[PDB]
Amino acid sequence: VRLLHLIFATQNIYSYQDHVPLQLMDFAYRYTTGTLQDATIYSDHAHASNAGNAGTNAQLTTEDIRLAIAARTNYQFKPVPPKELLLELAAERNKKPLPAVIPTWGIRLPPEKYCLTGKDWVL
Amino acid sequence: TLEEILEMMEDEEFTPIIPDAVTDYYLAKNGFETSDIKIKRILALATQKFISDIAQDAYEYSRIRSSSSNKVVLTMDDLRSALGEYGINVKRPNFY
Amino acid sequence: YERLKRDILALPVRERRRIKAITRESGKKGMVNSVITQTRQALIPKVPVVTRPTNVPGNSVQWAQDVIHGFQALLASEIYELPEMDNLRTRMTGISREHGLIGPVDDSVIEIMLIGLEQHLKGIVEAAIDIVKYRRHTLTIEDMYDTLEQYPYLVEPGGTLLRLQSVMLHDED
Amino acid sequence: HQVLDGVAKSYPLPLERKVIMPARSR
Amino acid sequence: YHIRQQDARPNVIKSLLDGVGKCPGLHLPPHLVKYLGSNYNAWYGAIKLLEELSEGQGIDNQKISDANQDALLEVYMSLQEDDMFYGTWRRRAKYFETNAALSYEQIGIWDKALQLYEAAQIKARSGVFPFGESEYSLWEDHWIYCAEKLQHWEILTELAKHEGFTDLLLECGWRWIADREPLEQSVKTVMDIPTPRRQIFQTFLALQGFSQQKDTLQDVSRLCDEGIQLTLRKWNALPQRVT
Amino acid sequence: MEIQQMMFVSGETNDPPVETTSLIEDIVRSQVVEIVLHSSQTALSRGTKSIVPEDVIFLIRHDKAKVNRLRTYLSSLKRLKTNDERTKNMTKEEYVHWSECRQASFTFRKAKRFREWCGLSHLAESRPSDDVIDILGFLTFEMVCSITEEALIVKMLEERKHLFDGPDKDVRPITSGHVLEAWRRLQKRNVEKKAIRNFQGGKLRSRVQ
Amino acid sequence: SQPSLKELLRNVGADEGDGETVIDGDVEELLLDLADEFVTSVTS
Amino acid sequence: KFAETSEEILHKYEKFPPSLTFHIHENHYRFGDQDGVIPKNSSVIKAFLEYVAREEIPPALIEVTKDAGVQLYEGCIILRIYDHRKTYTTILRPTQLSLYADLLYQTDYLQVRFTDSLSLNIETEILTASKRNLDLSVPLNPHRATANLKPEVKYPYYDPETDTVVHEHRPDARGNMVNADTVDSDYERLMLLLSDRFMRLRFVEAWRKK
Repeated sequence: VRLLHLIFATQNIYSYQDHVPLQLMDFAYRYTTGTLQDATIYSDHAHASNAGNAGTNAQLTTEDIRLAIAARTNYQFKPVPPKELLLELAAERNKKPLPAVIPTWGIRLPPEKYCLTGKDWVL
Repeated sequence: TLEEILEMMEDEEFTPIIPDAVTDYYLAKNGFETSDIKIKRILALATQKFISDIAQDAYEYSRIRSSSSNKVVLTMDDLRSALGEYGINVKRPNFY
Repeated sequence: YERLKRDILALPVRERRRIKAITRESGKKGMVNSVITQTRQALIPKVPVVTRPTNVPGNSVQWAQDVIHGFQALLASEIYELPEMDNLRTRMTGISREHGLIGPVDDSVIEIMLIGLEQHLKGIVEAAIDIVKYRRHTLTIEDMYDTLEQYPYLVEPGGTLLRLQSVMLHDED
Repeated sequence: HQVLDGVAKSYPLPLERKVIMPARSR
Repeated sequence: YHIRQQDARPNVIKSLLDGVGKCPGLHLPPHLVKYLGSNYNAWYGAIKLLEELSEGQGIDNQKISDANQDALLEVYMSLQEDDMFYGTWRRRAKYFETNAALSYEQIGIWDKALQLYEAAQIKARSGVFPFGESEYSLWEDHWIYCAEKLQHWEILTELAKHEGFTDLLLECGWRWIADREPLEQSVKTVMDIPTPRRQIFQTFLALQGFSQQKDTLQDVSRLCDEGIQLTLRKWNALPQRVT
Repeated sequence: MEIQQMMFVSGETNDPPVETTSLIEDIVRSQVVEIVLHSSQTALSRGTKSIVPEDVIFLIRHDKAKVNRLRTYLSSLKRLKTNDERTKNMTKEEYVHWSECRQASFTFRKAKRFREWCGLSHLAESRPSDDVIDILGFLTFEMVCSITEEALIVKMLEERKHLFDGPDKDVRPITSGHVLEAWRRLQKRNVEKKAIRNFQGGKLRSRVQ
Repeated sequence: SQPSLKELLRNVGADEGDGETVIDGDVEELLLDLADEFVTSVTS
Repeated sequence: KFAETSEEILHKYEKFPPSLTFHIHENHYRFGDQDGVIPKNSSVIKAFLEYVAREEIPPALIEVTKDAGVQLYEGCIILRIYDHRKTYTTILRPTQLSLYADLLYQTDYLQVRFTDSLSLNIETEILTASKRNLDLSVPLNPHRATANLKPEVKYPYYDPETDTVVHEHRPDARGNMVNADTVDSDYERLMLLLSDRFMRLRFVEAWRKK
């Protein structure tokens, strides 16, 4: 799609390979199918389905779509930078002292039985 | 048992369809070197078997499609169904 | 290419629709897209206080004493056992009022939730047991990190995995 | 012509974002 | 057995609790004795047990001795003897400002009684003295007992606006045609678990709705009929001799 | 679920209260409605409204096929032999009761109420046959027998003068938690050969048995 | 009213019979935290 | 006149009370004008004391401390502890989480037209530099950025018998050893069945004022 090239133009990336637009459009189709599918399930849920209790009539307001998307981003879609979590977590790590030692001009390795000894693997 | 299975991989009587060179490349990619030949043939074998399983899934799901009791083509519906029945995810292609 | 691209886009009749999308959308009171306000507004407790233009039914006034009580519980991971009903109920009321609902949880929710929980954890530990031994052993942290490297679809990311990669301490310390 | 370049300033948005915030920290 | 539904003449609980007190050596828990004696009958079969534990020997535990005294002091309050109520408290209480205010209150001058309660709590509140869990249910409840004996009904209006319970329904109610709609729904939040007091609020607003024609007559006859039968059940739970 | 309680007795064990039987009733109903959902969807994707046996046997598509074929035609193994050999016995009509459960399945005659109690609003333009009703009877019976096996397994894995009022004829084996653990166990996810997409994120899938 | 820890230990004593005794301070805390996160997300 | 030091902040910045005084008498915990008291509740004050045995202000003081004090009360704090077995004081400082909290409570007003990610970012480029005009940017020569003095080493050698040898540090934990730490009056409990065991002074001291 030419409009996908137009959207590429926003990020200064005019060097595509022409498989990307097919692929990303396929992707968005898949994604929105799933989205407005489970939103339709939730529109059914407000319409109180089981093995025969009532009908199924579709409106699909925006709230249902919002629900169907928040569930997806519950386990996907790299969220806002979780800075505070990382700050406190890293303060918990950044708490116990350095070793304050001298291996005296070499490399200090972990002890063997934590080192690997990359021999030819064998039974 | 198990020990027969590495009695057998060594000699030419059982040499997986996947050539030794290609599996060596894919061992190396994902980071494994060893101067044994058994293990590489073995991962070859397991992969051969897994693809055979999706093969039979495709065969039967094609056999259901019409006339239970211009040649055969393993299309996107057959694949959509078998890959789905696995854990392989949804294939929702499109046009326009 | 850019000029020719825009000309070809005008070749389609959607040049008019393209010409109209110049404004700033979200014609609402707002949809902020920043980070810090998302965080803060997703950190303080909320309060479901209600209007009353003509009549707002419910027959049970909204309170935020419940939210404070919910955030004050001796939640799990301090204690050594999965929470018994009462703790979980006290925590839920807090969350329901804090999201903007009203009415008391009805004592069947807690039990189905415990059920799903213990099912979850049995799955996880079965995975780790499938790691360590093929067919007298004793299990460690590293095996669980291994199996949460293999199978991460089990746990939802966030909060704990980052915390998991900040507890792997070395032997002497 | 350039009118469409000047117009193409959409600034799209999502609907909802997640915020990684556990129970313990807050 | 649901309500262990005897609730009849010399029944099982009365004959079991009065058989315990005739044998020394067993010492049934005091808030169970208070519950069994009040709910079924045999009030005086319960004071035989809650005085046997208090006097005589000591039980060699402060937390069994203080839970006995609280179980005793709401038996005396239920049977409305105050002279044994106010004499068990000041035998027990530890401050000086509450041994003064309890004794200015069973005499009956309620102006020097309330001053010695607000001067009792400021002996606390970062005071060094520990003051107990009970003796703090005496300060904050007999400040509001004397402040409603003295008829200060505008001060404890704004007090009961904040907590919110039957004390708001009692003082703001009687001290109903124009403010009926806030009063009616606030009754029905507390009209469950009914008592002989709460039916008088339910009946009276059904009577001043009949005055404005909002409520029909017949309903006040049914509301007075099913309310008297609850007043009957509280009379039958009391001892035989009229005190 | 009187038939299920009889079927539960047929497997091995006795004395379920109403709780476990109503729960098992819900279980079987859910399994079966899911089966018919999938089979109807597949047929209509082939382009036919009538529900058929070829789809449904392939819907199971597993060692689940040999036993089902035998049931239609009429209309490891050492253990199932050894346990039955241990059972061999008589009196108070010992072998007699065994037969009851075999010929009291929903497919025996009561096909109508079995059709109606489960979902039937689906496929309003068509209506399936009684052959599939018998089939479902087979599947429901096998599901009840399996569930009971796992419940007993987990139960076992957990490990003065008489006052004459205790009858010494009452036992309490089976309850909600046992069946729940068993039905977790049976949802062994897939053989795990169907969840090999090991390193990723996200998941969803339905399952049977 | 009514006359008034063995939940996890029962969640794990019934998984295996060859010991496999987990350790607190390293493993158990992880699991409790996971459970907490699960309940919070679900009820939200 | 650089003053971004640790011990000097306590030595010089002294003899004035913008502080928060603590109070201890071996059973309760208190600070400031507190009507209430805190007992040994390890859910809270041990989280505090963990930080205060170090020199970090916890992240959470800031917003209440800000809305309370309009000035002469911030930048850092010192805490006034005094026992009843003396008086003692010791200093606490930021951690970059306190600083990020100093940006949060600024977000409860003007959430729109505020260019949060821009303005509240660039704010730190000025603040962080301004807090710290004492950095130690001074090199020193290794054996690696000059010549003629490259040293010798003898750990990564080649024995004639054995293949090669390396340097690998030394724990005390062996194999098949103990893994880690452990997995962690009923007469009175029977004698206390059905026991189930200053706000009304606050609402009357206002009316006695009126």
